[PDB]
Amino acid sequence: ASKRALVILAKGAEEMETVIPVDVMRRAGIKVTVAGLAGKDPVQCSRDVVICPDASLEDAKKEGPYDVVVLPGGNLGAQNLSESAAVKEILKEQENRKGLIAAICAGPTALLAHEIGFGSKVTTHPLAKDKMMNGGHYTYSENRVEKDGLILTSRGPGTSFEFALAIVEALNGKEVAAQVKAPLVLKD
Amino acid sequence: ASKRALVILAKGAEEMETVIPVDVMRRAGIKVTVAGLAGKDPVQCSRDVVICPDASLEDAKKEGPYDVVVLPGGNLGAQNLSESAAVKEILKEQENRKGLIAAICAGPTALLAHEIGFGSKVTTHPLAKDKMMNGGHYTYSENRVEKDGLILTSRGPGTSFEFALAIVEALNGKEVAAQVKAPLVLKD
Repeated sequence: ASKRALVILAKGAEEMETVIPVDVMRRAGIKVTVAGLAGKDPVQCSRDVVICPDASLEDAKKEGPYDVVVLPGGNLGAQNLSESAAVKEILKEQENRKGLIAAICAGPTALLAHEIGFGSKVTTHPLAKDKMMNGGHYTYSENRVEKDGLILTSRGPGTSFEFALAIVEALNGKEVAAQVKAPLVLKD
Repeated sequence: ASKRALVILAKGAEEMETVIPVDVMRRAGIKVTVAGLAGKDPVQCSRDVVICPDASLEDAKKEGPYDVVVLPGGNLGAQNLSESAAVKEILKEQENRKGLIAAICAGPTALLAHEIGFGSKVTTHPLAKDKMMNGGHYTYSENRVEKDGLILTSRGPGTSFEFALAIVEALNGKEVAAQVKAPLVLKD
């Protein structure tokens, strides 16, 4: 009866955008797998924080399905996600089964690369707008968190808490999100 | 001409409270050392995120001095900090040379254990108030970030960004803090 989340962690990911959702989601009782794109080895994030993944993406792929697939940002991390065929397969499968896909900051640009969710309203970091909108395949929003159908996006490191709580609310409901939020000492 | 920060990372630390200041401080151009209390080996944080430190605390101690010493929270992490004699020595030395000491959430309780900064105004997580105030050695504040002399404290994971930016402002000035803040997409 336990919901499952997959967080895909590539070299150059924004480490704040990785840790905050993982932590919050685990506070909500979600089983999170931090899966390394290139293998089980430690991953050097954008600001040189080094994180050990829980599993390789190859192994984690075999223990699906997941109720949410989470794509952190960071410019080089998103580029590594956008180039990976394994990511493409994971995302395409998640879309077909109508599971949730969540991406923050530069992360949403991997959706474009992999032709995921065309027609949806999305947001990105302001600096990633032009790239996400190449071709006019999505509609852009400036909301800090945006959710259209099964596609949940958010704008940057400073929206990381709102993004994570939106995942909790989608998976476990508003009451659980409100319970996990109170001890965090968020402003609004 | 480069400012230096020491972040002390113990088993059970709040990983969000660790990564957010490290990342922000490095965006501000500060040289940060993430030093592991028990050695160079990877550290299992409170929500099972595993971080590789930059150095052991023993090695990092020898490459001082630091313009700020940073104590993350998490209940078990703060307890490990409060029990460590190496922490006591580092903190006592930082106080004597009038350098900045920054602690968030449960972290401030290590100050009490090590008899650091008595008489100062401090804040903690609400759940750590009674412990911090045993003896009446400090004055309590409910401000989200509190700074009294060389002691900077903050309340919880959701104040992590304000706490980090206050460190930047103290070390590098208000203009640098404002420049690092804008790309983060914080609300206020």
